[PDB]
This record gives sequence, C-alpha cells and structure tokens, in this order.
Amino acid sequence: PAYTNSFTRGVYYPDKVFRSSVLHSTQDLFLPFFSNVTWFHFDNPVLPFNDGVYFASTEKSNIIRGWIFGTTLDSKTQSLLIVNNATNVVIKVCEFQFCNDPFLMESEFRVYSSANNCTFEYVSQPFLMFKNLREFVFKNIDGYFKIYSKHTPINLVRDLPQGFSALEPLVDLPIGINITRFQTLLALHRGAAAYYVGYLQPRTFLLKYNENGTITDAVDCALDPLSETKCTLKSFTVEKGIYQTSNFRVQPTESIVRFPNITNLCPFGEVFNATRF
Amino acid sequence: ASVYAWNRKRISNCVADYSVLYNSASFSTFKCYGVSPTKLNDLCFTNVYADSFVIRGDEVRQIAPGQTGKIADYNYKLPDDFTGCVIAWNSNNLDSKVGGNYNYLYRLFRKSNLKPFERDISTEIYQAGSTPCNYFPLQSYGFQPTNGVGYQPYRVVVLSFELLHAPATVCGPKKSTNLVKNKCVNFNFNGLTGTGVLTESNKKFLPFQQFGRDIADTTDAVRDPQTLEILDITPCSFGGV
Amino acid sequence: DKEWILQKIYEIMRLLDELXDAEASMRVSDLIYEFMKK
Amino acid sequence: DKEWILQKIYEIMRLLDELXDAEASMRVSDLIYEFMKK
Ligand SMILES: *[C@@H]1O[C@H](CO)[C@@H](O)[C@H](O)[C@H]1NC(C)=O
Ligand SMILES: *[C@@H]1O[C@H](CO)[C@@H](O)[C@H](O)[C@H]1NC(C)=O
Ligand SMILES: *[C@@H]1O[C@H](CO)[C@@H](O)[C@H](O)[C@H]1NC(C)=O
Ligand SMILES: *[C@@H]1O[C@H](CO)[C@@H](O)[C@H](O)[C@H]1NC(C)=O
Ligand SMILES: *[C@@H]1O[C@H](CO)[C@@H](O)[C@H](O)[C@H]1NC(C)=O
Ligand SMILES: *[C@@H]1O[C@H](CO)[C@@H](O)[C@H](O)[C@H]1NC(C)=O
Repeated sequence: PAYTNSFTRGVYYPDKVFRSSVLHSTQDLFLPFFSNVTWFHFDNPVLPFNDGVYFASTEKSNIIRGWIFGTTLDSKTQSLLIVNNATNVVIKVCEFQFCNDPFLMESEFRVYSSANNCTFEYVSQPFLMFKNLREFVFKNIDGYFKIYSKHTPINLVRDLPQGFSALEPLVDLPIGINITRFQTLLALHRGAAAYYVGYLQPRTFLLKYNENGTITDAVDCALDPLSETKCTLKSFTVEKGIYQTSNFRVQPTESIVRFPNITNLCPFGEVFNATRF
Repeated sequence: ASVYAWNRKRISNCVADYSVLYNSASFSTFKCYGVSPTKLNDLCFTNVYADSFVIRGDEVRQIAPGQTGKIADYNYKLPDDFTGCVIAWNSNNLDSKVGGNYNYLYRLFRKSNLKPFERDISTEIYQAGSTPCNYFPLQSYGFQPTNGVGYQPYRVVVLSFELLHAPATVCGPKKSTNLVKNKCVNFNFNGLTGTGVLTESNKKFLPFQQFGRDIADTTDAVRDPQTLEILDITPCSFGGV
Repeated sequence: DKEWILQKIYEIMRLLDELXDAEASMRVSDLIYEFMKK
Repeated sequence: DKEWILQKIYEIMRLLDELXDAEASMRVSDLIYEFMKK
C-alpha cells in the first residue's frame, strides 16, 4: 500500500509562548514516533482528514501546489482550496467540486468546477514555488483552522531523512467550516512525486528548549518504558536506579447478566385475541 | 441600492471605525437598538451585512422593528430582536432631478402582508381584483431639487450585528495607549495582565512568540504589540515589615 | 369597490408629472398611498 | 375613514387648485362629490 515509517518529523510549537532553556511537558495532538505514513507518485486519491494531519513532499518538483479539505466536498457545505500562482497566494471558502481529477506546462485552475457562492478570499505572499522539503501540518480545533510549516534542505533522493527539526506557524485562519476528508493537489503533464500523510492523536510530550528558545527535540512517552520514565522524572538523564512509573488495568470482556429462570407470565394477548367487545 | 433593490452585501474579517462617524455628523438621524452606540465601537461580531437605498424623506421617521411606513411595507421591513443599527440622513443634494426622478418605482399594496427579510421583487401593476382593470396604477418617485421638507430623498443605511458559530469578532481596536517603564503599574496587554516594572529585555525572541514564561509558569517576557520589541515584567517591591 | 378611481387619480398626478411640477404629483401619490392603506 | 379620506382628498384638490389645472382639480372634486353620492 506504499507505507513508510514516520521517524522523527512531526512536531510543532504547541503554542505561541516562549520559554528559556527549560523542560516543559504538554498534552496536545502529535504523531507517534516510528509510525506509518503512505505515499505514491500514478495518482493520489482522497484521504480522510480525521482530526489533524501531517504532510511532506519529494524533491526536484513542484507539481503539487496545495491541498483541499471539507466533509461532503461539494456545493452543499462550504469548502476550501490553497494554491499560489508564483506571485500572490490565494485562499478561498469557494465552492469548487471534487472532479474525477481535481488538478492543474500550465493548465491554470483546471480544477475549477464552479466559483459560485464563495464568501471569503485571502491573498498574500508565498512559501515555496536536490532541493528543499515540505514540512507542514494541519489541524482544526475550537472552530479554527491552523497551519504549521518550515522550509528545510533535503538530499538522499530515495525517501525520508533522519535528523530532527522544529516547525513554525504560518498564520491562523478563523474559517470555521467543517472538514472530514481532503484530497491531494496534483496534476497531469501533457510527474513522479511523493506526498506523505499520517494521522494524529492526543499524546503527551516532553519538550526541551535550547539556550535561545528553539525546540531542539522532544521525546514522546508512550513508545517504550525508557521513554516513559523520562517524562516522569522531568529530564533526559535517568540516574541509575528504579522508578515505578504508572499503573495498568486489565479490562473485562463481555459484562454477562443473569436473572431468574423463566420470567414469562401475565396473560396479555388473549385479551387482544378475545372474541367480542 | 434602492429600496426594492436591496442587497445584503457582505462585510466581515475587517475592523470598521464607527465612533468617528458620530463626531463626523455625516448621518443626521442616528437611532438604533440592540446595543448602546458608544459600546458597539467596542464589541461586535461577523455578519455585518448592510443596505444603502433611496427613500422619500417622509417615511424615514418610522423605519423600525415592526413599525415601518407602509411605503416600505413591501420595499423593506425589519423584525424585532434585531441586533444592529439603522442610521440615515439627507440626499436631495444630487439624488433628485428636474421633472422628478421617475427612475425609481416604489411598490404600493399587496393582497397580503410582508414579514421581514423577505420581499417581492418583480414588476407590480396593481390589480383591482383577480385581474387588473381590464392599465397601471404602479407609482414611481419624483424628486425635483426644489422638493419639500418631508420629501427629500433621504440617505439611509442599515447595519447587522449578529454571530453564527463561526469565528471573528471583528471590532474596533483600543486606540493604543503610550507605554511606561521604571514604575510599577497595573499593566494590561492584549488580554494578558499582571503588575510590575517593565524594563529592558536582552532575551532575544523569535518572530512568532507572543509572550514568555520561564518556569513554574511565571510571566516574565512580553513582546510589545506595538513594535515587536521585548519587555520585561517583575513583581516589584513587596513583603513584610 | 375596485381601485378604478384610484387609477384615475394616478392618471391625474401623472398628467401633472407630464406638466412639470415634480412635487404636486408626489403629494398626490402620497395621498393615494394613504387611501390604499386606509 | 370617511372624514379623514375626505379631508385629505379635499387637501389634494386644494393643492392642485393652487397649481393651475382646473380640469384635474375639478375631476378629483367630482370624485369627492361621488363620495357624497357614494
Ligand atoms: C507499518 O507498515 C508496515 C509495512 O509497511 C507493517 O509491517 C507494520 O505493521 C505497520 N505498523 C503500523 C504501526 O502501522
Ligand atoms: C449560498 O450558500 C449558503 C450556505 O450558507 C446558502 O444559505 C445560500 O442559499 C446559497 N445561495 C446561493 C445563491 O447559492
Ligand atoms: C459540522 O459542524 C458542526 C458545528 O459547526 C458540528 O457539530 C458537526 O459535527 C460538524 N460535522 C458534520 C459532519 O456535521
Ligand atoms: C543563539 O542566538 C545567538 C544570537 O542570536 C546566535 O549567535 C547563536 O548561534 C544562537 N545559538 C545557537 C546554538 O545557534
Ligand atoms: C430452571 O432451572 C433448572 C435447574 O436445573 C434448569 O434445568 C432449567 O433449564 C431452568 N429453566 C430455564 C427456562 O432456564
Ligand atoms: C393471538 O394468538 C396468536 C397465536 O394464535 C399469537 O401469535 C398472538 O401473539 C396472539 N395475540 C397477541 C396480541 O399477542
């Protein structure tokens, strides 16, 4: 199915606050380190959003120039689309329909089904036109729309890298519309690229800030016990010893119920099966 | 956009000054409900749809919830529980022509009442009965620049202040007050507040960090909203004698 | 009964519109409105 | 209604009296005499 492991990419500053060279835990939405992600180049079908996503690219290409989201993905419920045209970006609440192939040397806006009944535009400056990589994630909370990004170098043509980076907000958007699925933004050229998608969960993380205030790297504490302890002692240096960390309950299975033997009585139907009235 | 050419046109994701309008006195018949005028310049929402039409100076005195001059009985009607404002003034300066501006016809009288927010937009030739007199009693305005007092084609606007479950209360800023240093103050930034002396701040932020805390969640480093510069906080001299 | 008289009053004020008063016909229209609602 | 409609339509005939047009003023007053007859 063209799976691949999600090694260490996938953090994002959980909030617009600063701290100075401290440890700091937090519960929010992330992806599990060493989890699976899918990719492709023939064609990329729709994927369901489902509570926060995380996206990446290949190198030596730009054919993919955005994303589109929603729930019913038609003119019924307001939708959205994100692309740029090399000098000024566009963001819509516009009602374009998911074609058999919503896509675009250039076939501009060939995705366009119908520009009808659109309520909010947005124009601004760009993020990106053996090259960089695309490190973006999206989430919808408190009736909001979010964004987190960065622009980082990349090599090793084959597949994802190792190493670890921070992420950055672009700008928050008070759209509020509903989304439950989405679809890549690809095109046909009349080519071989890599999109990457993984889901999110509510796991609690342990974040270390450098001298200046940049997130060097953190550690999730559900992977294995070694990690777990590290978040119940508040450091990266477990001194020799022993620590109980947490507990566990082996749950039940089926919740049987028992009650008296026969439990069938009280002549009721012969009154309705009666003769006359 | 005249009174049978109403357009619920859109205003959102934008902060519009409203109090500069009062001291401007560009309108002349300020009256509204649902909010104190001097308070709307402080709180408001999305859904700022408006209208701008032409009205004979007479009927204005009744533009209201439930009450409305029966001229706009069809042309434009309002309900109660209307959270917004309705302001108006004169337009007989240019919006009037010799011989009368018949360019606009105003609707007259229907077999049935109208309820607010919905109208009847198509040509009306009054029917004396099932069929009309089988001619036209439909009427159009006339506005000579020398018209009377109660018949100045007035200038009129209606404002909408409601909120769906969407975001974006897009309302007036706080004019901005000049900061102070080297004196303990009950400072209050954009929602954040506390006390203390603001002073220099060597600590070097990054371009996306509103404010700062060090450990135990003590608030100690704020980027000023004005110039992105960085400010320090310190609960100042206190204790026990 | 019907609005025949009303229609003729409209015709009167419109002939005055064709005359060139651009105020009198307006008054007449206002009062026609008043009778229709009355 | 009769008093008010009559008062107002007589005001109309008075106005169109002031603005010279005898035939239309007299026609509106003939409808008022119709109110007298109807
Ligand atoms: C990830 O995918 C590989 C194959 O691509 C599979 O062997 C493994 O069980 C998967 N694990 C998870 C957690 O998805
Ligand atoms: C536009 O979409 C909105 C959805 O809120 C709907 O209420 C409205 O009737 C639509 N109008 C047109 C002209 O499509
Ligand atoms: C749509 O939005 C409403 C609230 O805005 C929410 O209750 C609902 O779960 C969302 N999704 C669908 C599929 O309706
Ligand atoms: C911290 O910031 C200073 C000045 O901005 C810079 O010189 C230094 O390189 C930064 N720290 C690291 C580890 O890069
Ligand atoms: C009632 O209990 C007896 C006990 O042996 C059992 O044999 C019988 O099947 C029970 N009846 C029902 C209806 O369960
Ligand atoms: C009447 O008797 C039939 C069987 O002859 C039974 O299936 C039905 O349940 C009885 N009527 C009612 C109302 O239960």
